Amino acid sequence: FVKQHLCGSHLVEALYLVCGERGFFYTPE
Amino acid sequence: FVKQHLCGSHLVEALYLVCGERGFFYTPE
Amino acid sequence: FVKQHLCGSHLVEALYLVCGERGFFYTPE
Amino acid sequence: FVKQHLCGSHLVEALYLVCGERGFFYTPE
Amino acid sequence: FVKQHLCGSHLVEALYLVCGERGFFYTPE
Amino acid sequence: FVKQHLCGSHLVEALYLVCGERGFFYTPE
Amino acid sequence: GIVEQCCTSICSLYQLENYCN
Amino acid sequence: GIVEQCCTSICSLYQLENYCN
Amino acid sequence: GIVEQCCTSICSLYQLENYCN
Amino acid sequence: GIVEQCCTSICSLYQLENYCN
Amino acid sequence: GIVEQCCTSICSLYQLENYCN
Amino acid sequence: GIVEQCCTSICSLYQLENYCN
Ligand SMILES: [Zn+2]
Ligand SMILES: [Zn+2]
Repeated sequence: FVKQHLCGSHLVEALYLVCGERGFFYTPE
Repeated sequence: FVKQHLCGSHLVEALYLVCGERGFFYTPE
Repeated sequence: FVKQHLCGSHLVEALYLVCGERGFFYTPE
Repeated sequence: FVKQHLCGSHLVEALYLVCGERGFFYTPE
Repeated sequence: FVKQHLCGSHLVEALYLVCGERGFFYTPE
Repeated sequence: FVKQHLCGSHLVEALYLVCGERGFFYTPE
Repeated sequence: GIVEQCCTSICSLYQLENYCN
Repeated sequence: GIVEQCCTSICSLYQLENYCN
Repeated sequence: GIVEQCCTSICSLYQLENYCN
Repeated sequence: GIVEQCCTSICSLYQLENYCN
Repeated sequence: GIVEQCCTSICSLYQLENYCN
Repeated sequence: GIVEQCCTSICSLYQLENYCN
């Protein structure tokens, strides 16, 4: 798995891919 | 606004557009 | 609703979210 | 190009890739 | 990670998140 | 068809649009 | 919950605001 | 129109060009 | 224009409603 | 192949790694 | 935070798992 | 390469066809 810059909408899309039905929290502060 | 029909990653996109960098919780039941 | 920078494809995706079946015009000039 | 099957926000994405910053009209009937 | 159900452009998005700028092959059969 | 900057995920989404079931190679080096 | 509702039914952007941090 | 066609049938990128500004 | 209002500056969904038909 | 599998069935991110360059 | 870890620096999918429920 | 042609410079869909199988 590559390490890359994941920002904004792309970052929450990646959280969706990895977490799916588990859900996630996006709390950038 | 128009009502929404949002499945899968499209809901996450919509949460990002509503909340942004405030952050949000994606919480399937 | 947060105010945020919405550009390019992300901006027309947001127009789709808000406008839907009403349609929209994207005319950046 | 290949023919397209494009529903919902996917059509908007395709219009942006065809038109870009020229702008475009998303006009459901 | 969660298992994936990925159709159309969503698979391409997932390949980009797995591979990134390493590159990848999208190869329907 | 407009000429525009297509980068990262947006570039592979455009490759999907144009190539579809033919498949494609994304090999940025 | 909201995730189910938005997919099986319809939902509002106003409802989505309740999920911000 | 085009929006319907692309979803219920198939459509061409050539058709989409008629919708640019 | 919309780019100035929403991309270079910032906007929320209410301003975007201005560009609906 | 993978493209079909991920859509008709389910697939793993581990499988997707075999498609990187 | 997640922005520092993944957006300004770089991360892969294993670090993203930290933000799943 | 494709990055030079399409991301740092500009391209349209005809150049992208070069990377189809
Ligand atoms: Zn983007
Ligand atoms: Zn989709």
